[PDB]
Amino acid sequence: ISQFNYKQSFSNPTCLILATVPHNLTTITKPLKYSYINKCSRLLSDDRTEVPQLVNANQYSPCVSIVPSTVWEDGDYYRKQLSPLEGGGWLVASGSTVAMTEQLQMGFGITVQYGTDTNSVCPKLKIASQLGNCVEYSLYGVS
Amino acid sequence: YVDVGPDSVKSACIEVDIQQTFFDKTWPRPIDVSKADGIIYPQGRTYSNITITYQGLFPYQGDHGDMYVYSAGHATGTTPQKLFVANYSQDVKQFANGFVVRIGAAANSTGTVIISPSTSATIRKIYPAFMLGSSVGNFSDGKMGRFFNHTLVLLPDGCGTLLRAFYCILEPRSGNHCPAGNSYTSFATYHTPATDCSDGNYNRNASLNSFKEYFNLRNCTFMYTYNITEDEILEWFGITQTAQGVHLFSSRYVDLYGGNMFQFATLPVYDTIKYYSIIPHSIRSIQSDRKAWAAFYVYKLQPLTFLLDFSVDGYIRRAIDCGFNDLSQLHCSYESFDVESGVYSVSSFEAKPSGSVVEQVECDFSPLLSGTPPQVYNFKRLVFTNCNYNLTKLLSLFSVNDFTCSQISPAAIASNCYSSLILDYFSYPLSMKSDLSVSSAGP
Amino acid sequence: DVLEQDAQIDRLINGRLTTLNAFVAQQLVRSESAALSAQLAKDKVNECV
Amino acid sequence: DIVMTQTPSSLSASVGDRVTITCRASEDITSYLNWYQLKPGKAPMFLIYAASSLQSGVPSRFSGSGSGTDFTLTISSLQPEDFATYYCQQSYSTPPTFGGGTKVEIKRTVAAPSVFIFPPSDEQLKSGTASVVCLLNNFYPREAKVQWKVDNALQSGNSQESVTEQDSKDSTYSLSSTLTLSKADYEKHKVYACEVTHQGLSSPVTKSFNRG
Amino acid sequence: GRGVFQNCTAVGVRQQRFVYDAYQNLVGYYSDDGNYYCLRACVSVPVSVIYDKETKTHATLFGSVACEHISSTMSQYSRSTRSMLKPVGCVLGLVNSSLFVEDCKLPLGQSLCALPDTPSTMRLAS
Amino acid sequence: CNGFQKCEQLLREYGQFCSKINQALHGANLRQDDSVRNLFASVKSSQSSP
Amino acid sequence: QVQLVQSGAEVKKPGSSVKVSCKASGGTFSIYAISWVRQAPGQGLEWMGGIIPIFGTANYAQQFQGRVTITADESTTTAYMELSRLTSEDTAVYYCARQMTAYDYWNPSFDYWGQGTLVTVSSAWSTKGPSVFPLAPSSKSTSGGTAALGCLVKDYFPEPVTVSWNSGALTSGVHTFPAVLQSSGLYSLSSVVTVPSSSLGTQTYICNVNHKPSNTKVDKRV
Repeated sequence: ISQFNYKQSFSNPTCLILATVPHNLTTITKPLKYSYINKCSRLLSDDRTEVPQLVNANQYSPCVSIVPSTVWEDGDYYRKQLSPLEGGGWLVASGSTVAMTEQLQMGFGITVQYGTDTNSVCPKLKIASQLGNCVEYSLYGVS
Repeated sequence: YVDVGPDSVKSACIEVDIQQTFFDKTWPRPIDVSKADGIIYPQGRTYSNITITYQGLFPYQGDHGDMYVYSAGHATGTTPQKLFVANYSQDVKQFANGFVVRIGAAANSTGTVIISPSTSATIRKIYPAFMLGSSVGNFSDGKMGRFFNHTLVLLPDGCGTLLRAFYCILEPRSGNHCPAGNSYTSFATYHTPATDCSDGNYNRNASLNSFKEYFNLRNCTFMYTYNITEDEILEWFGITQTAQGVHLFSSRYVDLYGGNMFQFATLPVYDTIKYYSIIPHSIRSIQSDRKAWAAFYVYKLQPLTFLLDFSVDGYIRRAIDCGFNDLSQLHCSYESFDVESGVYSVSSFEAKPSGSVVEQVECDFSPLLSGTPPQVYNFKRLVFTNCNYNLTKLLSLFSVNDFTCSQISPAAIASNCYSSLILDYFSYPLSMKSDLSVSSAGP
Repeated sequence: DVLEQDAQIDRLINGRLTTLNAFVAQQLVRSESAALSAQLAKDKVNECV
Repeated sequence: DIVMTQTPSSLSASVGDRVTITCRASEDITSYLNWYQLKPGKAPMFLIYAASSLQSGVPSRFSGSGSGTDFTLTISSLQPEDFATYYCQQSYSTPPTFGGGTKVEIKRTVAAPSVFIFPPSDEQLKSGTASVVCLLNNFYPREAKVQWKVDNALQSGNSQESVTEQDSKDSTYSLSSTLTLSKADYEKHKVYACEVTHQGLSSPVTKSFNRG
Repeated sequence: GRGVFQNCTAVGVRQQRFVYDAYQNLVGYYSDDGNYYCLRACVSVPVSVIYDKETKTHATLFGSVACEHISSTMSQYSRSTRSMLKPVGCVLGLVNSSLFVEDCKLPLGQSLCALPDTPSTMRLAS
Repeated sequence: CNGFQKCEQLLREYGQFCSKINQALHGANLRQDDSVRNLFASVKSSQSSP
Repeated sequence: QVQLVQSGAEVKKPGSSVKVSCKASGGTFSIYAISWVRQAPGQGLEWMGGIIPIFGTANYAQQFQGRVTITADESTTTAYMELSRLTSEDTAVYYCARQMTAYDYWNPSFDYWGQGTLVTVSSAWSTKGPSVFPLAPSSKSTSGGTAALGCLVKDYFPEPVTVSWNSGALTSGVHTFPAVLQSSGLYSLSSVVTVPSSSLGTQTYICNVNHKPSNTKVDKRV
């Protein structure tokens, strides 16, 4: 799953949260089975050798498009002939299926951008205003 | 997934003509860092007076780029009805990341309408249309430019006073002059001046009318509309495909005069788009009222380190591409636009490889796959020497439950050339597969 | 592999950086010593020669 | 794309006879039709531009009439120069489609065809290909049907039809039909005949030659 | 590894096909199986930027000798300014700057070599 | 840095350190040139018999 | 006045590019638009492309797009048409027709037309001397007073060819039949002459066939 599905960008702060809500998420539907891409590979036109393509960090793999949103069965293989612009050859995607748990479990990867200056994400809460020309800039995102 | 307008209805696509020779006359537009043309502008922080070097997606200096020009309709003298389009639909190209577009480079200038070279019409403001998509395939007719993958379409409306961004997959239409239909010359967009651009009236339905004839849009997960000032002068438009999604950058809002680019809007697309396709747009008009419009120029975006000069006004009027010149490399190093006269060492030339020379029976893996396998403690080791080995076939023969390579690349083991090959085979439990390691705390 | 290569290249470039930092420092010490020697040479030419 | 169809593929009229030609249009062509006169061995000549105005250097007898879907070309008096192919092309659309064409035939004289059959010479027999020539001469109607019966069996494909250009003195046509047979096929056959049915001819005449 | 082979005298026991010289770099002895051929390391030309701020004129310089073999805009040399490149008498290098050097000229100027002196008006003083 | 492009991108993060080292060496070479000029100037300016 | 001169008729093998040249004499070559239109039997006249020399931009029919290149040279005042991947369907007579209006390619009226150039495709076929087959005089051949005999030119390639009777002495009763394509692909034409049987006895009717490409002249008794 880290190698061919979701990989957090190391440069951004990385957080992984795994959580299950049994009754709170009534609106959320139950997927038939959890689906992940086991192996993603690209086949050369000669067919002498096939080279696997690892997923880029936080990216949608080209092989992902051939795979349906939910993999039909474990070990399923999806093959398409590549266009001449795509360089020819075939694209092979392998996916596995895990039976849905009684209570849905969802994994969350959170990266908080400390890059740009236009905006800020914080919690909520005259002291806080400009009557305090003494110490402490404490602004939207920079304290 | 809601649709603003009704689906198949009205009439089939108007007859269209491809005239590539008339198009692509070519007017040189090199992008210049010194005039700060096309500069992305660091979205992070801001600087006044201070000059700093920042690494970000940036266009290379001196890049002419790709020029696409829209043209008027066939304009039969009796009837303005009838349309013609360029081959930009079959001009799909692949961009690794990022997009830069220059619009209205020479607006309000003497020009000749593309449809009739003899006819001359003053250059007028116009807005580009594109349908970026990850995968490109041949059409049923066999013409290149059919996107199986989900696509985002940007379409100007009301003579470019409005812009529409919709994430809808295109679907071919059986009607003649349409993609599913046979004998269809090209796929593009059409506009009507009488209703869409009537004075005091702008039609949002103009985008729907183009969809009504050319193609049916499906799975419209995201639909967005942005107003356009359309004052007169035109600046730059930028699309960046970040991991989170596509980002829309509009130069006019932050500074109409400056030409600096800022991120006006954000659109969330999980899919990463690899191919960019331009949809030709043509407006039918009478020969007397034929309109000529400025060409829009497309530039590639590449990660580059750029020295940026920030004015007291806080707008970058000057930039340096460190990669472009040896003097530019010196300017980037010093971090100063001007350097005192001197002789300075710079990166040396490197030889280009030519006249390749290769120095190079069949290692047998049959004992490993034959007989009764040994227990893990009593491992069996096979040594291969003086033989050429193909490891790709071995990997195909046996599915690998766990693959871990230490101090070596998994791809490298198959093709690397070395003194000798060592192979081992033993029986391993799935439960103890986790326990097995090159080094482990477990005994 | 990309992960192994990133670590190996980063270690090599960091290790090379320390060696040139030592090299520039030694060159600066030698250049200062040469400048003092050049002043002595001027004096030798001015007086003995 | 607009398609233009000419109502008369061919017509026959004497000199001094009014000729009317009708052009049919799939789509409206208000006033965008061009008429071209083609005579074999020379370039086609412009006659009417827009189907409303006579081209300069073109005789007054040629006339342009009609609008939109229906257009008409009228010649007040037929002339020897007038007996040439006529084409109507739409100027409304970017790809122009020419008309099927109109052919004019002189009716000055009507002549019944003369039919003769000639056996192949010895060199044809030695070559291995034997051609029998059936000649039809002086037939005023252009339309004619020629069939070959050998041993009371019809022949097709091997038979070919070649016709001379109009004499223009009697307005008559001369046609030669050649039948080709392999030496084994030709030798076994004893009867070779060409049977022709002609509109001008009162009764179909068959010319038959016995082998040897 | 990049290598150039020229005829050389046979050296080494011949038990191993590789000869090294106190370093990971390889002498590449006997590159040809049939005959001994000494290998060579990658060969490159240095570039020096001669620039005058007021003149705003830039020049290209080479090390030791460039007149005998190297040529302007050579296909073999991959990196010049990392984008585009930028015919004179042989000296310390084949300067892109031309005009050439007069036998007698003012001594004071931008540092360069034993005889070449760099002025401003591109010029090559001696 | 190695000749490979991948090293050059990694070099960009540490590029400022490399630029400072190059500038320091450039200062040293210019100082050596100035010292050489001063030495020879002191020997010169004396009338010489042929 | 503008005079349009087409190139001499040429035969080009399939898969070989063919160039057809039309030369304009007098008038203004640059302002006028020259459009190439071809006549194919059973297909009629079809416009292929239209070009204006000063602009240098050539419109092309969608079906012919990517197969036809049209270039006009101001110095020679000549319009050149290039066709590739020639096929039996492609073979046609090409006419250079100049629009009376200088511009307006979309609405086209042609005041002047070229004489035309005919191009044919040859597959594994080469020019060779023609075989002439005379018609033997016989009772079947003789009809009443006049017996008609003709020499059939056969196995000839390139050029219409010239056939004369009695070395051109006999120009009366001669019938000329158009050359036709055999399975061999060599053109064959018939030249029957209607003459009295008594005249055939009194005068020897030799038939002369001249082949321009092979430069061979053959005279034989018919």
